[PDB]
Amino acid sequence: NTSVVLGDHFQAFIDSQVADGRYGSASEVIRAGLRLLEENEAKLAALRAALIEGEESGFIEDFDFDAFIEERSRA
Amino acid sequence: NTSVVLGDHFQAFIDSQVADGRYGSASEVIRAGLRLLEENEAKLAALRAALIEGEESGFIEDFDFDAFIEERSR
Amino acid sequence: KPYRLSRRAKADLDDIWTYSEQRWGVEQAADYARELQATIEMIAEHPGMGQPDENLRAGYRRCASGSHVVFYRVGVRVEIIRVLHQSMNARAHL
Amino acid sequence: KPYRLSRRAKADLDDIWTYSEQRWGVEQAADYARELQATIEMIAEHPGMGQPDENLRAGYRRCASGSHVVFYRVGVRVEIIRVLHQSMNARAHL
Repeated sequence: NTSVVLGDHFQAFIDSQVADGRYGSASEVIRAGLRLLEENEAKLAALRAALIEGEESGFIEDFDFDAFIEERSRA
Repeated sequence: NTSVVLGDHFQAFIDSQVADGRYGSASEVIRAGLRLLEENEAKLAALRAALIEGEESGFIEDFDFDAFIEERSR
Repeated sequence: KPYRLSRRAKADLDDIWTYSEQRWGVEQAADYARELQATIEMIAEHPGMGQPDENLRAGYRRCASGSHVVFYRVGVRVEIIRVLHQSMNARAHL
Repeated sequence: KPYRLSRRAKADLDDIWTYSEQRWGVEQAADYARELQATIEMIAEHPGMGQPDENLRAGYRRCASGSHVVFYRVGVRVEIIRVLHQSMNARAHL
């Protein structure tokens, strides 16, 4: 059960959320924010790793897209 | 100067985030998430509006793309 | 192969043509308009292929194209509602 | 005209084809693929049009197609790195 300094802006933003029916409490709103923070932080690492892998995969230089489609359709 | 209960989970995420180079404290993390949540709520309002606006602007039935493309670039 | 086109969405194409034409020239503006054409002609051919975004707005699906995103619904036919820059994307709440 | 194409990226088309063919049949699988083809062929032509994501990774541009996003950079020619689902997208920090 933690203690946090929020300024007026978010003081108020939390209340616009909780007086509306979005969330039942301050704590629930902050959890919602954190969740999005965590989700993005993790999509973001996933993305960079995915791109590195692409870089390390090496290259095809002459790609025949018409034939990729042919062959995939044949299968 | 508020007061809240997180998950064990979010408590630890905050802990790790703070102990990476990422933020200087739990409050800064909490606000980062709040900034995200607010932003996302604004964009959603804008997007729904852009869409309502489309719904309410009328409709073309016989759009010729090819002719549109020529027109804009004769 | 028909589809309904909202007039705001036609203004979307126009705004888009202007921007890209101003930024890159007519050859390029016209080719981008063509990517957009193809996206929309495929949305029409196969409407079920756009990712629904039912939490955004009931009945709505999207199909992105280049830097843009075609948002549509289907009534008696596919109706193209908007064509919006991808920086407008937002995470719909369940 | 010419671009390079990472093996992983090619594994991406393969997986894209698999899901599509399974969800919708070969016709539709083939249609969606030509769209990826067109997106890519246009990146090759007009490399500068892709939106940069320099905070994501140095030298990178993204260009969307359907439900997917093409990630590329340009060295001595255009390099297609990954073709990933839009569900992968994330805001990069400055």
